[PDB]
Amino acid sequence: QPEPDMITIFIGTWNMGNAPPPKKITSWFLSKGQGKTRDDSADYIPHDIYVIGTQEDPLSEKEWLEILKHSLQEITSVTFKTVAIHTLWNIRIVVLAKPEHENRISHICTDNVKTGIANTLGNKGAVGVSFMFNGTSLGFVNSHLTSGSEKKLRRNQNYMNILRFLALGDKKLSPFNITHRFTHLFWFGDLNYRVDLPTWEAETIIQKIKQQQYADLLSHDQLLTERREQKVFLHFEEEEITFAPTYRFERLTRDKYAYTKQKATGMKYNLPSWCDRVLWKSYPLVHVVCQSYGSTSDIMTSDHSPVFATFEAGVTSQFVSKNGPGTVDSQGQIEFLRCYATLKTKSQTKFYLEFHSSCLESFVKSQEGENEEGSEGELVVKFGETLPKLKPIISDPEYLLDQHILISIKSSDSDESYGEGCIALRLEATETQLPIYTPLTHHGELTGHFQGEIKLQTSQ
Ligand SMILES: CC(=O)c1cccc(NC(=O)N2CCOCC2)c1
Repeated sequence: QPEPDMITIFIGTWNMGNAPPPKKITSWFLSKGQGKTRDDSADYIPHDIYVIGTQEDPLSEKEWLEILKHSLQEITSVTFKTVAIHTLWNIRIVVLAKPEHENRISHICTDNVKTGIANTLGNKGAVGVSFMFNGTSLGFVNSHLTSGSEKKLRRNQNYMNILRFLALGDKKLSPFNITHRFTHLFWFGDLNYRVDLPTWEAETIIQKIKQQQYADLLSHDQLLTERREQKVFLHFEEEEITFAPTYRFERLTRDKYAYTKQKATGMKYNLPSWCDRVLWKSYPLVHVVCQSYGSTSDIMTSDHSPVFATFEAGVTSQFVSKNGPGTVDSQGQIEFLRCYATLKTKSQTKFYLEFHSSCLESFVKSQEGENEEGSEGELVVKFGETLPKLKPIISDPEYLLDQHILISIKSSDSDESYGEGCIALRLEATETQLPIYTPLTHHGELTGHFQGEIKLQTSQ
């Protein structure tokens, strides 16, 4: 029975509004309703992994697991295995997989982050799950960010706290936050970003939604605008939104948006908004294709509609050779030529690099680089031809060309990372000098760039 080189992943996010779900929620797992929907001809084909994020979830873990498993069994005639479930307050993540994957899944991690301080600490935050699927690392984050149209900056702060403090994936990757630890990272939830238009335009907005004319609304969506200005979710992707705003509905219909200020809303307007989102970030040159992104039309217990997204995602096998794992394969090497980091820092310490990769027995520290002044104020750290030759565990090009090198640039004075990035080994050529490049981030904000050349030797 061969190992897969692709899987499909279902991501669901639903703010349940503290209400039990209706008896049938299968449309959610089938990607049926509005937006980019799944073809009917696929309805019986199970996804490999289903990741369900809820917010304002009033159910016990047991109650929700029973509904989810019975839903999937009805659709697919497959009894899914529970990979992980984790709850913070009323924020929950469930991971289910086909039974055939049980012995492909390992290193399961769960964590949560509570956002805010005092007043603002007690119901918002995130839960997450990570695991290995054969040779591929997968991370999943369900966040419920701060509400309210005038709190986009708070949401952005909530995002940075979650990606700094959520402890998922390989703890040996110590310089790297969750935005660098996984082959594929999916981040979803009630992100709570709003359509920033004047209150007086509420009925105009509703009109536009009835005509399925979303362009002049999406141009004011705070998540799209904040992302464009590099304030949040830097280097993440989102599929085009082609479904109506998923908030705020009158319960038990979808015919009405309930936007007017009420005591129950803290006297805040809730203009129709795309609160409920799925984003992702995958390592460079790894296959990831969104095959659905939409909302259900027939699940009406909440003031939010469920959102679905599905993905084709490239995966690799758990590779064994005669040599690695357990030794190096002298027929393999990774060399770096003419490399330099450009950093936004005003500081003047020496810097060194760390190279981390599951193709190495352990991480590699470089010598200190040579600091120069850039012509526009910048710090340029030159490594020239000084970087160590990296010794992969396996030389087979079928393995090595699918790997990635994480790079941290660290202060000699403090050993703190000033920037993290990732280089793909999916090169156009081996035994050939080729340009490489990554942006560098720290706490998910841009801090610089790393560029140079690579020369990869495989056994072929
Ligand atoms: C740089 C930047 O972030 C940017 C800039 C312009 C447009 C978009 N569009 C999206 O992000 N979309 C399309 C609509 O539905 C969600 C995803 C993004």
